[PDB]
Amino acid sequence: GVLKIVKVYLAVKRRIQPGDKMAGRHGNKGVISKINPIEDMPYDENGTPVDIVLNPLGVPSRMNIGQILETHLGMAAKGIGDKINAMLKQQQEVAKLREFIQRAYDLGADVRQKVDLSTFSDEEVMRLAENLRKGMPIATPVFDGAKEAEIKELLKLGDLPTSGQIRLYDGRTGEQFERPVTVGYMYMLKLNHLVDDKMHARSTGSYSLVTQQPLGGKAQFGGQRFGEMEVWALEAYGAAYTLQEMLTVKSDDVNGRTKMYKNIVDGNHQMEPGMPESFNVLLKEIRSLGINIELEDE
Amino acid sequence: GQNMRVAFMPWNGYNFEDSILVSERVVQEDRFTTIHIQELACVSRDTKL
Amino acid sequence: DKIRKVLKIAKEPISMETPIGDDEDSHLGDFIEDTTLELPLDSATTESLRAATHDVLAGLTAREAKVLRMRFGIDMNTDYTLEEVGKQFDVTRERIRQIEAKALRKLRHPSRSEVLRSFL
Amino acid sequence: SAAVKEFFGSSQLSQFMDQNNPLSEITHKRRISALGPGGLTRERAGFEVRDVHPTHYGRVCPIETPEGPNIGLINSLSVYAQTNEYGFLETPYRKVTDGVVTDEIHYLSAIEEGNYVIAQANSNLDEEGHFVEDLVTCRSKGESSLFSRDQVDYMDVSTQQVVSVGASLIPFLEHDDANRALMGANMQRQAVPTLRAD
Amino acid sequence: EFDAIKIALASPDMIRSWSFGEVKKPETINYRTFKPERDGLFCARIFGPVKDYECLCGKYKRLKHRGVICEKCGVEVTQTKVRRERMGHIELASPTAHIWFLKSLPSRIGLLLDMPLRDIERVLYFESYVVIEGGMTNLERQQILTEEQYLDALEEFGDEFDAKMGAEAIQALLKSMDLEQECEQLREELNETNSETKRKKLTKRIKLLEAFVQSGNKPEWMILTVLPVLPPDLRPLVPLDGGRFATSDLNDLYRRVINRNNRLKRLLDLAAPDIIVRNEKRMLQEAVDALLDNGRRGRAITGSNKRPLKSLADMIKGKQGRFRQNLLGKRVDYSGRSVITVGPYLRLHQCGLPKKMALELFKPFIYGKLELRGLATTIKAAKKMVEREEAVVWDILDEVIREHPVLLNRAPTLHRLGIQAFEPVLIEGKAIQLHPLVCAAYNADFDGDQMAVHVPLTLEAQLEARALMMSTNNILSPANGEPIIVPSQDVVLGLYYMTRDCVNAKGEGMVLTGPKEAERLYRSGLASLHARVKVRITEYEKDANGELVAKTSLKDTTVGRAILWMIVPKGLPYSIVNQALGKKAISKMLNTCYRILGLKPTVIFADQIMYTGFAYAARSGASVGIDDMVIPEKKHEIISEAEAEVAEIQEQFQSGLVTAGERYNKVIDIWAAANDRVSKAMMDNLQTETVINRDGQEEKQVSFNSIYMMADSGARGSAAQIRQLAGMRGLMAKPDGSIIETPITANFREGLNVLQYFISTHGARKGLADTALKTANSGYLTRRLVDVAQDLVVTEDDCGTHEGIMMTPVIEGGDVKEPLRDRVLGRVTAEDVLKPGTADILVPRNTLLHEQWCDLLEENSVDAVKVRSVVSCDTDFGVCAHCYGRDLARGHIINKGEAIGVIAAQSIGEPGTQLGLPRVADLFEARRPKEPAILAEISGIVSFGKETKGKRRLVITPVDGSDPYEEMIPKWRQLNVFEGERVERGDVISDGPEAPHDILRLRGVHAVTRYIVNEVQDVYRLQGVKINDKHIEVIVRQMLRKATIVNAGSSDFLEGEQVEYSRVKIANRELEANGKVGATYSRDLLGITKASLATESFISAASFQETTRVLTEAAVAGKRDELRGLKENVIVGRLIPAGTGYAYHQDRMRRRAA
Amino acid sequence: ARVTVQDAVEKIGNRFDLVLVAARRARQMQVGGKDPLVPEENDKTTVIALREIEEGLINNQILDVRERQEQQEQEA
DNA sequence: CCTCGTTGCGTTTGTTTGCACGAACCATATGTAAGTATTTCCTTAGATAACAATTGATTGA
DNA sequence: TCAATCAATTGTTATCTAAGGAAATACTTACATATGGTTCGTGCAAACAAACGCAACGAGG
Ligand SMILES: [Mg+2]
Ligand SMILES: [Zn+2]
Ligand SMILES: [Zn+2]
Repeated sequence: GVLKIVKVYLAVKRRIQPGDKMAGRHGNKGVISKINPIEDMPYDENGTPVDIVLNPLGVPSRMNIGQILETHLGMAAKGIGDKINAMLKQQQEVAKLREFIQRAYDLGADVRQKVDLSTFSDEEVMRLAENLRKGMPIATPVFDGAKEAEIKELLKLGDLPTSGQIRLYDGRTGEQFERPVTVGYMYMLKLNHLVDDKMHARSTGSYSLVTQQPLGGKAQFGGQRFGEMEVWALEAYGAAYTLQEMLTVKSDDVNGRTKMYKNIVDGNHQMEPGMPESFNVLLKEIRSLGINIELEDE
Repeated sequence: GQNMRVAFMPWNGYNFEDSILVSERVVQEDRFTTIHIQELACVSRDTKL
Repeated sequence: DKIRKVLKIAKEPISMETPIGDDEDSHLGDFIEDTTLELPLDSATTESLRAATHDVLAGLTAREAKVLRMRFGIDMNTDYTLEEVGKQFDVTRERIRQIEAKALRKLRHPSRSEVLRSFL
Repeated sequence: SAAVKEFFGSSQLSQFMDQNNPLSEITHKRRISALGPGGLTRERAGFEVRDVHPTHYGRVCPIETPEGPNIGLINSLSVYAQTNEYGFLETPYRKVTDGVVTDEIHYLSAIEEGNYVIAQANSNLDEEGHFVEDLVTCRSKGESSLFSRDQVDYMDVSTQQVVSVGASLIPFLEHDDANRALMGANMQRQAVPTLRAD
Repeated sequence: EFDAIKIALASPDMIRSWSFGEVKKPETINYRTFKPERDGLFCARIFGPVKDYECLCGKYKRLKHRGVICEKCGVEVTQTKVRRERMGHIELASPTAHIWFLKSLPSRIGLLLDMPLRDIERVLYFESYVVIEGGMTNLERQQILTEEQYLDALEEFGDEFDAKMGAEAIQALLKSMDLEQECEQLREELNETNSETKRKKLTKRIKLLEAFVQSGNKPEWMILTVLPVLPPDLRPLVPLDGGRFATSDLNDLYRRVINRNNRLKRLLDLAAPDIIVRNEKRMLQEAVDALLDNGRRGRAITGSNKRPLKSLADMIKGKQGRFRQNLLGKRVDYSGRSVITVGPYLRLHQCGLPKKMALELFKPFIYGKLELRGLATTIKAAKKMVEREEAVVWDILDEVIREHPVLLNRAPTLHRLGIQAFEPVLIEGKAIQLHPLVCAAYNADFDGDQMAVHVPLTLEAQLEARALMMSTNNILSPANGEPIIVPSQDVVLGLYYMTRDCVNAKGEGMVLTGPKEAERLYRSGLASLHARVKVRITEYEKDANGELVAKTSLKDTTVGRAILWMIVPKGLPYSIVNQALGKKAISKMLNTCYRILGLKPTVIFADQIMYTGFAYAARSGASVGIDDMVIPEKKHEIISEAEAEVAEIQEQFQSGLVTAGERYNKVIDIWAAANDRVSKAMMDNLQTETVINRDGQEEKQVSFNSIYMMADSGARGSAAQIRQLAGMRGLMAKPDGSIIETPITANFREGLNVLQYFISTHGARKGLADTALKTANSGYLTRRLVDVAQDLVVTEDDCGTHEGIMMTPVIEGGDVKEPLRDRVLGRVTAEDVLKPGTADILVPRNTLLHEQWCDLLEENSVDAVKVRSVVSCDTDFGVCAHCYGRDLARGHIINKGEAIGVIAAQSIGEPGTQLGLPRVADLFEARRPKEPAILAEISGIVSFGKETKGKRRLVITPVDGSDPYEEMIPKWRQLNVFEGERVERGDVISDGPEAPHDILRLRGVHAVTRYIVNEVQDVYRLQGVKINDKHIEVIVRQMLRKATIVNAGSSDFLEGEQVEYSRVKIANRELEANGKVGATYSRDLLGITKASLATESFISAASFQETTRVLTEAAVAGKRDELRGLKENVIVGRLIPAGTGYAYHQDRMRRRAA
Repeated sequence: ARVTVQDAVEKIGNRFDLVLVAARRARQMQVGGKDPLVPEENDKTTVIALREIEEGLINNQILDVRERQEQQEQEA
């Protein structure tokens, strides 16, 4: 039967916004709430703002300390890169870059990894340094990771404090935050829970076939299920007109909802509730068994 | 993902329960931007009319 | 062409209680809308169009307005024919035709049907 | 043709491939499920089948599993786990002679694992195969204890072998509560590729 | 319009009266031109037209011809909506039993005829004959033959013999019986018989016969000779895209019935052999059963796929049936949903609504404003503007929502506060912003949660949202009276940080002129936020009414507390800010503000507290680093010492002194001791170790460690988590229960090795699975509780009863578990409360004990106070406001109309996930314990009789009264009392848990309610939850809703009839007008499931639990459901009789009783 | 402007009759049959009705008295 | 006031629509098979608890 | 020496709330005849459609 199919491929670009879910690798979820101007962010003595601000109250209750460790080491890693970055902005030498990078790969404790820069040609060392100017990647195996003392030593190799905390200033006021704060680099992920795909609204639309009620969610432009527990909440309040309109004119009364739409159009916020169609369906279904169910005092 | 310079501090309730406060530089650098190709088909059939 | 018709012949209808991949509470009948329903905007537009036709036909001479209300079934029974309108106006059929043409021309005037063309 | 297509297209154990990630793809491909035609049902599985077992060690990940209606029923294969000819999961171990940890790898199945005492991957060696400590921590039958250097038959091939691929991408996992590590693995299965991979 | 709903059996004449024609063919659609077929399941002549006012054939396509029936096709011309109302019928060629009335268990057909269901099924499936008044000579009426016996008696008897087969025989039996004579004979049997099993059988049979003969029902109607057919639009055959069709299973079941009925008609036309006709009748019976229920017949018939067809009964019952999926809850227009962000700038009464969401949700309002303000000539033009989002559409949208509240709802609505109304503020985004102070009420976090927004449309709905549901009206819990908008974590941290004092702080000692001077000093950097300074401060006290006397004094405080003092309202003491201000302090301060000043100052104070706490937590720079988790230096020593003890005890076990289990227990004990020592050392090292000096040698002050300050202020974390971070994380128990003898010694600051992490996952997954499988049964309990108490409303102002309950402090083991203040706060005294010395009337009889009276009672040390309770109220159909009390959501007495049963159910149920819970389920189900207590049935002297295998017969003899009551007590039950003693009523004879039934029967209603409340409150208190006893007493009153007539006397009741207690109360009230009463009852106690299922309304009882049983009972009995309930009115879409509709309902009664 | 209804609830009580009387009065204003009794502050008729209740200018007794007198004067 | 341009009405000529009517071409419904031929499968898994009814054994009279 | 009362077995009913995911596919009677409905082109009268001619009217001169 189908005569001809045309498929069009669209390419969207979703940037970022409040409502998008971010996450680290340590079970630390989070929804973006505000996107801040660069001059409102906390900044350190060098005037470099922090990209993200995370609540510290999230960490203690849920014992995911790895993130904190990941932050410290993260800072340390970036620190090494920063140093390399400087040594690349001024054309220092091959020897100095080779020496610093080699020193950065040794780092104390007896690690099974050996990197000898002597076999790296000058051209290769420069390529390595250029790949390390954004930061020094670090491997921390699952249960054989980096000990805290090694993290402090790497923090010392760069000129960062070994406490893992620096003093930050308020961009709004320029005043120094008391009680130095923990800043570092954390691997944040953008999860596939974009608020673009989750926001949904509806005034009126298509209605279900047997029961004259709205349809499912956001693919049929359907409404929100005001289930039984929501009805209980309305009952516990005194909200009887809210409840009645919710289950008669907003859902099921076929004649009621058109009258309500018209009445709202001319600014008469009153309803003629009527009998929901689903109760009529139930009456016809019980009567379709050999049971006579009728309304008294017609 | 992306490795981001994060600070751990309260900052005015904008990260209250698990909310996250993000700088505008993060948006400017388009480092959490994604591409979302999608199909849309128009099928012409043989109807009775 | 008969081959295509025989192949098009509808297969067994799908049960409306068919679970969707989730298989929990999504059934096929949950995705099917009532196609023979009047959207509230359409019904309100119909009411407003009735009112607009009333308020526009009001601004017509008595016999022209009556002729136009008769020729179309405007708030009355089945539409009348020109011969019937003559049977009621006791005038020639072509006279009623000319009258209705002139009435439609007058209704075509700007500042007299801008809302009516907004109804298009 | 109908039977084959019914299996490959419309069956519980054949599903749309999670493709929003390399890790999501790889962790879907090596996914174990107790459901489907011939297994349990999420509605009436029972807690005992969902629970972690001491035989899961090195064969089925303890944390990479979905939290929700089917938890402990969608386990994921560990990094080094294999399958017998008969279909039972086996995990590698390095053979231990009198006191030397040899580099020959034997894949032990669950029922064979009990009959030997297996040293931990977090055990030391004095540059020649001998354990530094005379008492080493092992697990013989479900439980673990201390055993003499000249008592162990096997040692863990690596300290990564208890986790799945996704769980083994979490730095400082040992510092994270098991609930939050479960959450972290599940979440990093859902990361969207950004414009430039850093 | 309609007052009640009547349900009864359906006669063939009635089913034909509903019908608009006979469905004669199984055809549906013509497969080429898909119009309906002439006499099929989709028929235009029978069921109506398929297009509006358009005749099927095509000779009539105008509204003008409405009201005529065509001639070329005979199709009426009308609306298509009539397709949803017109029913057909099928004339069965063989009677078929209704499956519900044959397979009800008990079978109504079987019980009515006194025939076992086995025999009836044997006759129905043409396996055996049944005599039908077949002569009173050799074979009795109810006797059943077989093929052998029937053939034997055939030649032996030609006439005066009637033995038929199948459902026609059952119908003949049901029609030949006369109900009155059978009832008379069974009454004679009942009155001249002594056996409880046969007595009960006779009572059940009589009740069926009487409820049948009283109603218009005729037994033969239980055999279906005419089958109704559902309207086609309720079993649609619609087209799917691509030439496919979606059809309902009812079409297939109906087609099977029609096919088999037509084949039976054909066979009877051909005079086919009895075997073929019998097989066809069996098939027709099976088809009708499948259509009605598709169960109760061994095997359900499946469709084209291998899935059973959904039957007529399956579309009403269950979690997915009409009642629960479409009548009690619904999908709703004018609704949206989105992710929630925080938006900490908001005031408590407003929420951030996305502009696009608001534009879609308020579309009709925008169209109306566009038309009214002249910006659009017609509605279509306004739609085009709103689609184009022209600049003025946003101005109209701002005008529309200026004071239009919207309801925000989070997915699991565990209690009332799960839906709250807010004023929308339009935000340029896509995520709803939620005030931080309502998250606790919503149980909402900002890690990906979503919320649904609903628009109230009518003026009444808008005013209800403003005056009932507004977030500003809901600041106290409705379960307890405690505030529910308390600041949670960041606010608590900020206030705690700003209020606590240092020892040597910049600006210490200087004297200030007021809070403004303190703020200027701090903000200018000259003084530290918490520097011990003196400051002139002006408190306001409201000793008497209205007047706020001012008291100025030099307080010794900090700079931070002085700064915070500007937030506080007037009539509050300064001492509230002269502490460290943890989470508990802030909640108590908000409660004090509410109880002194009122609601508006409290809302303003809460907003200001949130703003200040956020600001100062930001300024604090509180962070978390690895150094902030300090490990005790003694941890290594402690673990070494514990390991040495373990080795020593292991050797002792190896010495043959102690069994392995005892050694394991000793190891567990020593490891627990070591864990406690490590935790204590950690807390000492982390709480107050910070040492500094103030112009001197040194001092000591509480630590400013960030983790410690988070735990101590109550912001996040607890000693358990802190010890898991720094000290060892204790011993792990494998999900079986055994504690792993080797405990995890590593904390999380240091890593866990692989073995320890495996052990930890053992319990992590157990917890996750348990919480995933817990909320299901808690939700089921809440559903049962709501269903039992849905029809309870505060209907009166004062019943006038004097009976109450004595509230005393709960003491167990010499300590108070809950004082009297928290038990008697907000309850009306039942009887005058005197001082212990009887000196004078301390508090009048019917005063509502607010916190002032409670303070007086505390001062004068009154141990027991008799207060009114819902369970002892005298109101019929409801309870007065003076027996309920305080309406814990507000401070004032409960209003008239409040649905207190729903509130009680939700308050009891929403904490059920914190729970254990099965104990509460057992208590509310009133389950009898497995090995109960043998209590003393009567008072008297106890003695023993026969003691043989028929276990010991114990006899208790009153002083004067008769003693025929003897108990058959087992010997393996240890008697508490000796053989030759005397026992009081309701005493304990054996030992065991006391069944609630026996407590009610022997001790009383107050005894059973006290038992239930105390036990369930013990569960909740153990788990840390706080619930008022009003709610548990409401549930208990609903459990005590029935009574059995021990002696009818001169009342119109039977003996064993379990009547509704209110009916018998009104009867005993009325019969006091006469002299004769003779009406005495025993109160029953049913579980919530049993009490709610046995209720007057058949709709409310069919709506939640088994629907087939309830509907069949209500059909055979002919029940008439006057709505008079929340569920009943919710189903029929009317104003519930609870809240703002209560008045309306009362008015209806005003017009009905005339 | 409107944040809380505690003075209107005080003046009428029962927290439910306030809703009904305010709805009656707000509908009176909304339909072109009545005018506000308090200075309109850009409020909606619901808030205007609540503000009239707080002032004491509107009660269920005042409303029915005014309805009755309007009926009586309709005779003219 | 007379006279000339605009409109009401009927007339003549010309065109599309609504019914009814064969005609023919395919769609449907129905009938007729004469080596013999003779009782069906197939499906499905690891719940759990509670409550009555029914059926069967034990015991009081 | 029968039957009222325990006791084990059978059958019925119950198990949180929302949002996403789209469903699939074995399982073949044929040739002839009567009839009848549907599609299609036609004719006839009815119903519109164009364009004038005449007379009355009412504004202009
Ligand atoms: Mg969450
Ligand atoms: Zn017709
Ligand atoms: Zn009372």
